[PDB]
Amino acid sequence: TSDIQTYTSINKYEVPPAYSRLPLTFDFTPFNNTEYSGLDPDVDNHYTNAIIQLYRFIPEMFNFVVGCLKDTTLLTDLGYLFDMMERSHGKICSSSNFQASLKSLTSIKRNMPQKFNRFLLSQLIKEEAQTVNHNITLNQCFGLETEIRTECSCDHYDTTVKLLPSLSISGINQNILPYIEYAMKNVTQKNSICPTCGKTETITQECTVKNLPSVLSLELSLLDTEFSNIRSSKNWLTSEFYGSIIKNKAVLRSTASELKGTSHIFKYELNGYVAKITDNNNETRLVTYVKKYNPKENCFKWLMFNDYLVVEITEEEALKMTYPWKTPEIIIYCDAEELRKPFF
Ligand SMILES: [Zn+2]
Repeated sequence: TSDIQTYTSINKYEVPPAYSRLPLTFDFTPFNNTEYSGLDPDVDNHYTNAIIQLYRFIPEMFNFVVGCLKDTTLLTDLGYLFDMMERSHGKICSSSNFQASLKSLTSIKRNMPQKFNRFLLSQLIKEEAQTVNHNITLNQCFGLETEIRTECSCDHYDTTVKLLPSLSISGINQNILPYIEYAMKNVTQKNSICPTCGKTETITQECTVKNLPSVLSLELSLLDTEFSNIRSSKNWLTSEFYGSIIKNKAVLRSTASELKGTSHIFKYELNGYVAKITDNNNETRLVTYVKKYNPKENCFKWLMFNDYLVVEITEEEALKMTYPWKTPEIIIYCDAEELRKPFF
């Protein structure tokens, strides 16, 4: 017999109590002894709660969103929500209102967490645009400047530059750094019909991310076979790394000095991630790992959120990818200095 907040087991195949499917939702205090609020799972699309928690713990993000309340829209709803979650004392909060706003805009399936992540960021960034203020903060925080050049025979496929708020990660050909590097610079081929010519042709496209934004939001979009190689790789989920734009390419390394012939080096730290838990029943759910700075003790602590259960955990557990019941879904890296700023 174990307390529900027990978050390890001996055998890697047994889902520990803290990760289990919690009772339907009335006291939740036995599930949470922290000062951080969990979310009521009795809402539509309750898997979005894991992603709401994730963003709630990005300082640049929290602070900007709650700041808007001092100026209707699911930005401001997210504002009210974040604010309730901070000042509530670990008391449960509801994403009810936020869910409503989302709906108005008319089992965890493959890609749905990633799809919701892209939608949410894009939607927040667009609303941020709707203020005649400027009012760029989210755009500049998450914005990946992505250039697509096309080698083609017909001279049409004009180069495009779009600002994307997240980076989609697919397989390469071990740790996470080369995956991110590949997503930020790659050359691919595909069959295509030219919108201008109508010619069908194999085109070659070079996709280049131009900048290293202060928040990198990663959507893992891998095959389950690729996930099996991730679990076998110890230390796949790198906790911190250094990046630089070197010769029009993003280069990412574990240490700063591995970065050569570049004049500006940026440090990133893992802030949090959302993971899918798969039960023995094959029942499925999202949890959230986050890292929060305690500037008095000059250290970070790691928290795991499972709906309304919240438990402080070791960094070892927080970075462990080897559990067959665990799959990373969405990962956030954050400028190391930003990560230490206070939540207002
Ligand atoms: Zn053409």
